Amino acid sequence: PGSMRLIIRPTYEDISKWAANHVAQKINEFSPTKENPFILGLPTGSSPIGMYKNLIELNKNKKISFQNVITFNMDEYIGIEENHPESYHSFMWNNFFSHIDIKKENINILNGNASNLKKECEEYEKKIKSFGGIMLFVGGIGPDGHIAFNEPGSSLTSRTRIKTLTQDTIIANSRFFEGDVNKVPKNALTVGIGTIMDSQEVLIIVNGHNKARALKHAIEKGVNHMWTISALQLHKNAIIVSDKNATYELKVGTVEYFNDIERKNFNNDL
Amino acid sequence: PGSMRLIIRPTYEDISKWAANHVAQKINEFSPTKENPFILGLPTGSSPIGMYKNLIELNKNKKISFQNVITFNMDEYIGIEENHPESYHSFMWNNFFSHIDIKKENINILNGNASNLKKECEEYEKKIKSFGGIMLFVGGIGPDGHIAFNEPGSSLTSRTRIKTLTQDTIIDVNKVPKNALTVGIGTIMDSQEVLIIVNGHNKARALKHAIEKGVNHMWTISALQLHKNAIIVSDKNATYELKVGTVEYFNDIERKNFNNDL
Amino acid sequence: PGSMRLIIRPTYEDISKWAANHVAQKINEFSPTKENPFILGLPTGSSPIGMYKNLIELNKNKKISFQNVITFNMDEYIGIEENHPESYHSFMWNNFFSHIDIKKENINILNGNASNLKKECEEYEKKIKSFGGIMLFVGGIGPDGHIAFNEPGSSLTSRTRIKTLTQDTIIANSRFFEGDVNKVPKNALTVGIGTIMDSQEVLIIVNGHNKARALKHAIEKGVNHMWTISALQLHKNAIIVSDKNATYELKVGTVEYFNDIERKNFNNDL
Amino acid sequence: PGSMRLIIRPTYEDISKWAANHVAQKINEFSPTKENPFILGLPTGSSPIGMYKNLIELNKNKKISFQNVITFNMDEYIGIEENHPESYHSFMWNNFFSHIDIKKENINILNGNASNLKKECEEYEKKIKSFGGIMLFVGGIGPDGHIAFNEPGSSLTSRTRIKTLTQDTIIANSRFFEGDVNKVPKNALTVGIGTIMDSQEVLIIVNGHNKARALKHAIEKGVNHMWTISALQLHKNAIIVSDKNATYELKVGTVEYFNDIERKNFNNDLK
Amino acid sequence: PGSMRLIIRPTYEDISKWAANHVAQKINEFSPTKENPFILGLPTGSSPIGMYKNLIELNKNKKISFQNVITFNMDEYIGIEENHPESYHSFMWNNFFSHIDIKKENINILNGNASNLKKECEEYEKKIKSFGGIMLFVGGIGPDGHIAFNEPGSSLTSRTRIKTLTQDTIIANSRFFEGDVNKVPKNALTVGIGTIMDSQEVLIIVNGHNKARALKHAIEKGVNHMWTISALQLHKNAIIVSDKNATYELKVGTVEYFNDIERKNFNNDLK
Amino acid sequence: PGSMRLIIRPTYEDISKWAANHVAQKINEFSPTKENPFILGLPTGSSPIGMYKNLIELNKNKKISFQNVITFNMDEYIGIEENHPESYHSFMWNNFFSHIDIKKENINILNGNASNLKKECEEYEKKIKSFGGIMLFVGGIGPDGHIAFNEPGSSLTSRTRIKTLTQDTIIANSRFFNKVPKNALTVGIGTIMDSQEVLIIVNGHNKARALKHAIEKGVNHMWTISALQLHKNAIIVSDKNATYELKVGTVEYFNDIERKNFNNDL
Repeated sequence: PGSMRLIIRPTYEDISKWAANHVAQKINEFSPTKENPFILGLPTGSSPIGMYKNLIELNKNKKISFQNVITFNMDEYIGIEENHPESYHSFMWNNFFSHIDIKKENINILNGNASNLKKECEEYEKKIKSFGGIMLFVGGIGPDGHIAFNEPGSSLTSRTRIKTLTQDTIIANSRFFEGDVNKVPKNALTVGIGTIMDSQEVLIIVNGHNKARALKHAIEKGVNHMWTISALQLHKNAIIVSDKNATYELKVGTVEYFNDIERKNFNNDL
Repeated sequence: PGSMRLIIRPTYEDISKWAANHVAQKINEFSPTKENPFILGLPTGSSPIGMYKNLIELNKNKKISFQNVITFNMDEYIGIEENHPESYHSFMWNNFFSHIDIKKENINILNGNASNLKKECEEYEKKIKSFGGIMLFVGGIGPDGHIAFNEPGSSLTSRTRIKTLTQDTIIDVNKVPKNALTVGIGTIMDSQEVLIIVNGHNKARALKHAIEKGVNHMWTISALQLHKNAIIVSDKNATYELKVGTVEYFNDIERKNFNNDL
Repeated sequence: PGSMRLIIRPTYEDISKWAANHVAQKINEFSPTKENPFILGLPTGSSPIGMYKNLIELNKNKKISFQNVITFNMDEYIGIEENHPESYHSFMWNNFFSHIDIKKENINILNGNASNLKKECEEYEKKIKSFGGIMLFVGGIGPDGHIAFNEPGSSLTSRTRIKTLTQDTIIANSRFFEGDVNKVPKNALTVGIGTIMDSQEVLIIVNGHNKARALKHAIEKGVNHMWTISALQLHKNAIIVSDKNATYELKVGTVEYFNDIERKNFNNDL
Repeated sequence: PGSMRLIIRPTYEDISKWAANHVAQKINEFSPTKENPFILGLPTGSSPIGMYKNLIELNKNKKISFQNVITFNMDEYIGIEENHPESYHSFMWNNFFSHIDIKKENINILNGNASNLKKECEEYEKKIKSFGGIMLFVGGIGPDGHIAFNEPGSSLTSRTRIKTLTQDTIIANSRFFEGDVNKVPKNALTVGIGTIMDSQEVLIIVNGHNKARALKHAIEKGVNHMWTISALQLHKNAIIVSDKNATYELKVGTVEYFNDIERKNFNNDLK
Repeated sequence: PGSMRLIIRPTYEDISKWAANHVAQKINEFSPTKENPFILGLPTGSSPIGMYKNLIELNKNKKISFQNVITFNMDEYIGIEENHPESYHSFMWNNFFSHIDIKKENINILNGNASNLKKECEEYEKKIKSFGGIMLFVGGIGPDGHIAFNEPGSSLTSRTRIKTLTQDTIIANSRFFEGDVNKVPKNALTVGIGTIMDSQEVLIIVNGHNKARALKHAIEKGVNHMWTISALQLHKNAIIVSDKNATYELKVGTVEYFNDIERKNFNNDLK
Repeated sequence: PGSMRLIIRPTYEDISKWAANHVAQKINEFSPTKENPFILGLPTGSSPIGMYKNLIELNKNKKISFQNVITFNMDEYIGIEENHPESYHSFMWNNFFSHIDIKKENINILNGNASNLKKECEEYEKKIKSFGGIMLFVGGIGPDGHIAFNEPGSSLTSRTRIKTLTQDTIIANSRFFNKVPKNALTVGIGTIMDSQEVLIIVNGHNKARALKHAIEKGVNHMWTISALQLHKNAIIVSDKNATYELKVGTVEYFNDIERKNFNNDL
């Protein structure tokens, strides 16, 4: 249309469908091959689950193939067995990779057990750039505007790196490790805001009242390292899909403005 | 001076004369030849009308020549007849290019009738570079802080592209063209120097976001905080939402700049 | 830890010590030689005085050597005699360089008496790059958020350049030219914001109630050319060290957030 | 429902009708007599014209009578001829009082031609109190949050007083004096913010994008003398009716919150 | 010390103890009699439970007596049976009144099953006034700054009245009614903001991160009807007791400022 | 004009002169006699010194007489000798009362050595009312918006009362001196706002942020001066430096009110 895009739909399910379709459409138009595959960045968390389910379905109905899609994931804990049910390796396999025609060797996830964690990070960044860069990175946001383990105060140009988890993250993630703060791994490897920003296109899925304040900071306020999602304002091709509830802190006029862009870009004759 | 400059003058006429003189000063100082021409970016709309009248008047009175000035315009509607009175081509010729010693071939305006619109955008960006960049781009802003078709939410580093008009810009209504070609915020930012003319009470809130508030994609003009050499010239009405201290601060810079012994 | 760090200590003496120890720590671990020297950016003003005093003592107790350290300063006045007691050449020699085992040909300060000032600036930028860039730039901020002569409205990507001084700077600096505003040199040469941002690591020292507002704009408010320190939000490796008094306009939760990062860092097992 | 209400509708026509019906309802439920009349405060300006037209039709169609309604207007200019079309006296007669079954002696308007203007104001306040206060005051707001001639900087507790008009108000109101800025009277008599707040109930009509910023400062921002409308936060029984356009600066959540109050209020199983 | 006070302690347990002690100290110093009773206003919700526990202990230990204490509670649901486990009548008996030496006839709770609900509210305000006003009113606040059922948009000078509950109140209280929003009574009677602020003294208990935004809007931001607690800024004798977690949105300087007020208050050579 | 006024003049000396003439103007227009005296409330601190010097000059030039002016001051320290050079009594005497034809018995200052301090505050309130109220109260503000001892967090409707000083006031007033009096008696914001009219003098860059909160921001107990938004008849007089945090449009708005108030034909 000519600007950052905000797509507002009523429910979590509707945004999940819009997103899955959008990912399918980008890959299908690209038409990957063994020689020129599609490079896809993916999130974990509750946010992308509906999208994952919809993509599995489209794949079953042969509306999309992952044979020539190469994936990079955002992050993984340091010092967790790949087979631990709460590892992000397991999250991805059980929620997505097991159910689609993806090639095991096309899957890239940070190795939180590497001997040299600093090199593992540098190598991930090299691998991404060896493929020409991520074509589409899909992500989600936290209530404080974080993406991945890029927590408030993360540099707006940060790269893949070691991350010690702050108290808020250990608390929030503690529910996956039997309510026990002592059982959440202390550290993680994570792509940076800069890494994500290097993508040719960025899609963010946001839902619920608890992300409303953050969506306000992403959209309407100035670029600010306390709300690292605000970095997206600098990206050339970014899209945020939000449910109605995550818009409660936006101004009426902002919603109308982005609603009209979608209507006008529908009837544009191009 | 080594910082942004905000030039405040009592009226629309004062800022028109000031901006005309600045363009005229920049071009004379550089002394353009057929071999080394001056590369100038230009706006449309009502804001620069005054400037254009003054520039015409200085061209009659032999204070400047446009013989070796290459110009680039920001935009054009897609599908409109080039010679349609409402086209950007027509705006430029009728209000400026018809009254000055400019050469037809040194004029660059986007062709919204190109067979491939994307390539037209690509070539336009390639053309600017083939001259080694705009030297001075002059612009205006909307009350929502937009610069031409780079509207709120435009990427604070976008390039020349097809832009679909928002219903607000559309308002007959079904006669207006649905799409435009436009340079990007990044295209403008590439310029060696950027001058923005702002006038009137309705631009005051935009000016405040441009100057005092943080870099924000809802106010396109705020991308200028990141440019190395930006000047804003504003009349008094457009300053009504600035702090007294901001005004005194930028006024002092002007006096100290005037008296720096350089 | 993988974010901006804010180190808060009770007094100006504590941060002075903290900063000296940090500088010493980075030089000692790099272990510079004649072929591989450490590149150090430095500030003037009263901010770093305590740090300089501590670095001097550490040098006397042989806990650090400046023999293979190359320094670049932020600024100098245009048209002041090098040996004038108020020049920044004199500031640096008298408060610091006179007192450490630094080699004189390793010291770089902008020459405000150079025939072609625009070229002096270009050359200073070229000299920094000839060494491969500044490895640690230490800076201080003004009550209005300025660093060095990058005053409000300095471009957030500014380079080394001629700068005309504003009244507030002339008035403030007039104390050192016997309270006469007219004895203050009118222009200076200064490194830009981008120049400081090019450094691998930036450390900012902040003290006192009259910097509280500026620290707030630096840490909590969006990137903004009126508060040029806010540009550090975009830096990959920035640390701010502050006394308690300069934190008064931050939120309680902000201080606790950055205090927790520090404690986690210490307890991450890395 | 025991809170402020904000009633949002698509257009100026919708809110005008809604406001007319609300007024009709309060009057009909009160059921006034000569001994016990209904006391109604009214504004001028363009905001209430729709409401006035609707109130005339309701009157013609026997759904409301004004026989026992006593009115007090907000303001009148000083030194304008009572019978000149540009006066608030004439505005009220031409747009409203001429077309309804009101009794002439029950109409109250500030006398901008009184010998002692200060005493005129004091008498106005006493006359309001003499009837037991205003039961419903209808007002509008300006783009800067002003009500009547209570311009930004007016005391949040102001009473009826002499008011010297600012250039901004003269420019705006010149639309009512053939665009001639020098035809606008320099001074006005006006009820105060306090006077308005003494009303049992207040109804405010707001429309258009150019009032959006004012509505935000009325609803979402703190009590502030630069936005005199914000004073209603202190009123016991305030209603604002707004078209959609005037809501553009409110948070989505604010609209959703007041919409839900209307929904809950109607479905609350009470009388 | 002549200003609002903000007492910051580490935990909920500390503030509960501080609040209980402060109530006992006020009642003991007044030293009430049958002829001259202490008039005490009280909240429900989880906030005051700590305080209630402490007061019961103090009472058993004869460190405070409720024999000549008249109480008024904030609110009660409409159309709930007094015996219902989740009524406020029961909350108060079960968590407080059953365990102390209070006289049953000295206990005043709004009657949500009254035939004329308006008269009930009116009679509640009259009764408060018949005793010369509330001497100390204790309250808490919600995450949106509400107090009692004085939800956002409630008038800053509101009195006792029927309140239709909004979506977020219904959702938050659904946890006490089988997690089913359709079981939560739709309406309540509630004292107003004006009713609370009529008290000689107001003591507010705040705890937890989820109250941090509201406390900031209470302490630092302008008087604003969307954060009804901010009205305390106009009260002459207001105290807030907060745990450390509820202070996360306040400025470092605000916390230091009120902490210093407490040290200087303690060390002032007056009592 | 029927709104608050903001009078802006270039310098401290200009606003002191403006404030002095405004006080002489209100007094002279009232034309006080012993039977109907003029009731005046007054400030201390550095702010009004200029105004006090100008009113002394006006008094010697026979342009005003204080014979039938009853004054009330805002505060006084608890447990200081009135004769102490740093007491509020001594400040007023030495900076104003000694130099003008005021009657000694027409002068009111809180007695910080009263045996019952609370009764002293109540009695001060009663005395103000006994005269039928203050007709004009002159005040100043601090950088944090405080009005004398009515400091951040004071009730926007506070009355005369005992006030315990903060560390900042004990520190800032240790130059004028641990031997600082820890408490003071002070009139309240509510007390000041009972006046028929209030004039506030604001000077210097360090009060610019306070002036912004007074005028453009909502009523807020952290900025005591904002309470004036509720007063029926408030005037602020300010030099240019203290307007630095106001919007251009606010300055031009109030300047136009000052122009229209001159040219109104009333």
